[PDB]
Amino acid sequence: NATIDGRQISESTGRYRSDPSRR
Amino acid sequence: ATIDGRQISESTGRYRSDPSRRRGI
Amino acid sequence: ATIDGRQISESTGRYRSDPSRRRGI
Amino acid sequence: ATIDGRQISESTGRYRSDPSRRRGI
Amino acid sequence: NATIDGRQISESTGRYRSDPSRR
Amino acid sequence: NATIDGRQISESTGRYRSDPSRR
Amino acid sequence: TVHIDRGVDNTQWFRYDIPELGKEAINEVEVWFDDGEESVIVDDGTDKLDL
Amino acid sequence: ADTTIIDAVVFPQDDGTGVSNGDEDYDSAGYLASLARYAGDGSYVGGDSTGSPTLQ
Amino acid sequence: VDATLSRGGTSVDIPLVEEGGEILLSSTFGKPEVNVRKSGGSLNPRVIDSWSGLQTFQLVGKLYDYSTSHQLADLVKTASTTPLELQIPQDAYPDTVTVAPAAGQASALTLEYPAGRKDLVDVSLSLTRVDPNSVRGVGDQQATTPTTTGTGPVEVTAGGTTVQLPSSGLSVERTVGRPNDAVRRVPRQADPRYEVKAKVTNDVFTFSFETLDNIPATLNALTDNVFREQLGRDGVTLDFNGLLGLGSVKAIPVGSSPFRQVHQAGRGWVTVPTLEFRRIYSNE
Amino acid sequence: NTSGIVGQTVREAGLKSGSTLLTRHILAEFLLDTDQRLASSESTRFTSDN
Ligand SMILES: [Mg+2]
Repeated sequence: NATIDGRQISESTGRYRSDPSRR
Repeated sequence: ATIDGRQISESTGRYRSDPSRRRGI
Repeated sequence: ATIDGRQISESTGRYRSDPSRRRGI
Repeated sequence: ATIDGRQISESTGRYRSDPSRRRGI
Repeated sequence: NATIDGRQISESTGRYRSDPSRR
Repeated sequence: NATIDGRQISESTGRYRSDPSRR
Repeated sequence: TVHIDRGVDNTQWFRYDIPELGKEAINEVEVWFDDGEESVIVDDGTDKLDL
Repeated sequence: ADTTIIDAVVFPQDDGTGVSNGDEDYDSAGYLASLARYAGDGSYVGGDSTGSPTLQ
Repeated sequence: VDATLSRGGTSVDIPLVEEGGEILLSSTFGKPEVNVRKSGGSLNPRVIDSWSGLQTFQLVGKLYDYSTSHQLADLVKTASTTPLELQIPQDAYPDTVTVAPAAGQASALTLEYPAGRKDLVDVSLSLTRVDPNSVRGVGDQQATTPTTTGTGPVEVTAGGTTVQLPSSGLSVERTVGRPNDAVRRVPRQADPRYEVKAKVTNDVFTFSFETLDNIPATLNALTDNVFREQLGRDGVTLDFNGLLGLGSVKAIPVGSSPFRQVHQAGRGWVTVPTLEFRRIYSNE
Repeated sequence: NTSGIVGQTVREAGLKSGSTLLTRHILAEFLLDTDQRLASSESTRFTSDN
């Protein structure tokens, strides 16, 4: 999560990630 | 982390132009 | 975290020129 | 993380001017 | 903390963070 | 490791890290 | 001619960035006209005296 | 002025009419047949098949 | 025995009590603002110290009624330019220090209401020392916790359907913080400046329970109505119905893992390790 | 080449109704030289206290 002058430069790519295989 | 090129360029516009405003036009 | 200046400037060029293209040249 | 817009624009100016310097002016 | 050509691009916001409630 | 439009903006500095003193 | 009845209440904003922009501002313009044979000076006395 | 008719029924009703997500009507045959009895253009009181106004 | 936390008329005594050899107080001293050079032609770096230091207080204690617990939450969450004063019952500290809730944290106060315990609440506080005379701001926002005298189950209402949370193994955690307040460096003095902001706070309720009976019906009602629907600008009504003396708040589950259903080998029931709700806009 | 003002330094200006002064302004100094036209761009704005 990164900001320039309080505005977000992270792209709102609507991509999911979910918990890795436990091992 | 995926970075939005539109938001980087839009945010930094004020700072890219300032060196020239400092020198008139 | 070491950031490549050529990579940033070359990647953002599309977005830097777009406001100008919107306005003609 | 908070990024200084002056620092990005100041640091990258080098590379923003190179494409045009390659083409003359 | 991030750098382009050795110069820090992180803003020196003089802003404090301190440890969260333990839980 | 960071990307704009899927291209990496991280520099390929061939500088090594190796894990610190164990303590 | 049009007003947006909804407004922005104190609970309805969540980011702001309000400058006064003044880096381009000048106080005298001289215009050459008539094939360059005549001139007129436009004079913003306020800014000149304030500076 | 107020009076609840405790045994009255209304159809059809779902989320798109004003009711909550639990409170939708069931698709009973008698409801479909009674609704299919509509023929006018406004709000009106229905006829008994003698054509006599009901709800007298 | 008791540490006093106060703001004008409002005062809360937190018993600095815990079992055995647990940490009751941690005071961390720092210099966040020292510039130590990364390079230079020396073996050892040149340095410059020019700014206020940091002092962080972490208090662990126990509260003996729910009323005082809610008062503490309200005290911590409130935006006011009246100084927040901490009286520490130990001789290595001055009589009063002026404090902010932890400078950038979502979790300044944690309150735990664990299963099996009556009239005993776990308190974890994180506070930052600020200059008594440098508490700056405009707005007053009085935080209130809605309270009622009922006994009913914890109820979750979303889209016209109410779910009652199982009483069995039920634990509650409440997290409160003020991440939008600015604690800022000043030159030439020991302690930073506190910018009180009449802006968004952190307020989170976490639940843990075992689902023992009508298991599909209970879990499916929650997952269908809360998780598989779009809630819009509105959200979920979370009603305590008088448990812990609490009432009704508007909330939403936030993020990647706010709810988990856990199935263990050889058990005829479902564990919910976490159900997280963040309090959303309500307060006129 | 108006008589009273040609060759003089001008420092002030005012909107008038015959005798009566409606507005007054201080100008940056200038000499009105021979064969120079002098014109006004006098903005009067009507507004409120919000
Ligand atoms: Mg009905």
